[PDB]
Amino acid sequence: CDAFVGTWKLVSSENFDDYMKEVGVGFATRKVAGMAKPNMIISVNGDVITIKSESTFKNTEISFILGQEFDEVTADDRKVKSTITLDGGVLVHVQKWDGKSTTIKRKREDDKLVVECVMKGVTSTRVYERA
Repeated sequence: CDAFVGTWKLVSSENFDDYMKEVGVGFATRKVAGMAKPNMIISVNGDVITIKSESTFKNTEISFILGQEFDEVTADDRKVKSTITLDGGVLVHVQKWDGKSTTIKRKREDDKLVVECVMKGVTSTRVYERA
């Protein structure tokens, strides 16, 4: 996961409002969350990977071991069960709650970190560059 390690800044966001709609995020949270230009800080210490997001909307931090389910309270306040695995270089993060599931994929592409958020038929692409 060393290629992911670093401080990253959001530079573009496509279809994020529609992704959040599909997830079930309410109007006011969608509007405020949609404006944010977060920094994502990724670090590794042994088997533990930490992903921190710092933004004007709200700060989050998750630490996890690959393949091992954990509790996550998301920025939009869902209480989800999360599992993150590595699939041929891509971090695959599945969140489950209320009989629903969404998948967030994080991958390195050129000098960018590309985040693909999928909820049923709706995909949002968020691109980060090194801070």
